[PDB]
Amino acid sequence: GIQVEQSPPDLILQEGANSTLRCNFSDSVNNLQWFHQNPWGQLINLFYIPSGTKQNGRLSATTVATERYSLLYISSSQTTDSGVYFCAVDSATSGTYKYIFGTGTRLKVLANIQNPDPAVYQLRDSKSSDKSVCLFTDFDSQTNVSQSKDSDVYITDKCVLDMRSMDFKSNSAVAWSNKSDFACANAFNNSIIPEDTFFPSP
Amino acid sequence: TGVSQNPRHKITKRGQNVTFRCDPISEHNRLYWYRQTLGQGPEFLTYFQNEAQLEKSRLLSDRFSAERPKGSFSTLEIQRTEQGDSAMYLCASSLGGYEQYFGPGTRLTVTEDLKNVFPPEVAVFVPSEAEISHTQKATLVCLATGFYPDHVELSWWVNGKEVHSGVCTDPQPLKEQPALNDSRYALSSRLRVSATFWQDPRNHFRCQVQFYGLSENDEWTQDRAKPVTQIVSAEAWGRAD
Repeated sequence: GIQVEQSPPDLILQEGANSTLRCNFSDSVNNLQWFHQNPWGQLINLFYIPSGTKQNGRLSATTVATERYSLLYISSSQTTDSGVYFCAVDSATSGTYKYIFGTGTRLKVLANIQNPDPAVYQLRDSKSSDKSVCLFTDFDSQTNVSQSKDSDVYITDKCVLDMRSMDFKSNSAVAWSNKSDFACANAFNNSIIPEDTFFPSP
Repeated sequence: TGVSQNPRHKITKRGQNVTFRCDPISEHNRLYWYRQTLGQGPEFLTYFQNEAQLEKSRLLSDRFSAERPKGSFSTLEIQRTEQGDSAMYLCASSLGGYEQYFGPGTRLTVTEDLKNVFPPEVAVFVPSEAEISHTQKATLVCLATGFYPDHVELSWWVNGKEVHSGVCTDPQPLKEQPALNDSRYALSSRLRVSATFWQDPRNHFRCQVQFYGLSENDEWTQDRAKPVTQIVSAEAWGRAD
């Protein structure tokens, strides 16, 4: 009987932006919780909030029981906020208080890159000179890295690292292959990358 | 949270029984089990008030058997496991029916055959001279390949100390053969340091991959080494060359 509708299903934010996530539910509830499931799939509780308001650092929430909705407010978003946010409610028509979870809002927070320097580099294995990977790095956070159409070429998604002491962040993705034919000039061909991406000669 | 679960990871062959355990917060009267499959919200399995099982999902069969014999810890047994049972199994407790506190989960992979289980091969790739020249920074890449199941934890160690600054790891492993059942997996991570730090022969860099595999009491009749839980590492020393 009880249904839960979350909106928006997908959210893309630039680091520092605020946003509001919404959970609509179909009938009176006794219990409501908001959770964060990080990219690793770990489920953490943010708020128990069947009614009223709650504050927790950059996150806050409000549930308007009479209008059957809850809002989760994210202030000054950080890259670590990325993941899936779930709302769960029970029914006021059982007494068991099992939770029914929404289908979630998927949040991607894009790092602020001060001065992108998109480039593709070749890196050799520490042990042997035979093996290498191609590293696409220092691209701006809006860049999308595509999978290869070649089944013997493996390309990872992008991730951001933070060199905390230098006040510096950078994005990267890796491509590799078992093929002796494999070239870094060709590796990320399925991706749409900046026209001024640096491809060193040596 | 105060809620414990064991084991954190479990690999099993299809057609067998497996048992997981939850130890809820002391004094909590209510206990819940949920299942969460890849890229989805948790789904309710069963509920106890004290020792009594008072709600169970209709979607699930007799082969799921939960107990809470002393109104404290609970076990969830899945009989006759199938590959579709691969999921995170989450336990939660509440004092008396209000806020639910969740445990850290048991991640179950059900495989077709234990001969599909392999630990990772791990390699470190050393920084590009061109990167060093262009950016004054140096990125090391760790690549863990050929492992199954996907139950791994990667960490970086600089001079014998775990580092978090300057690191990022793929949030999910990729499939090496995505149209193949029980495909093995690959995972990459980057560690970025200053060029000066990499160029120093006194500095040591290690990528560590903890693999969760077969247990001591798992049978193993294959010719190759038993793919038990183990750490596999790769490492490099800095150098000015």
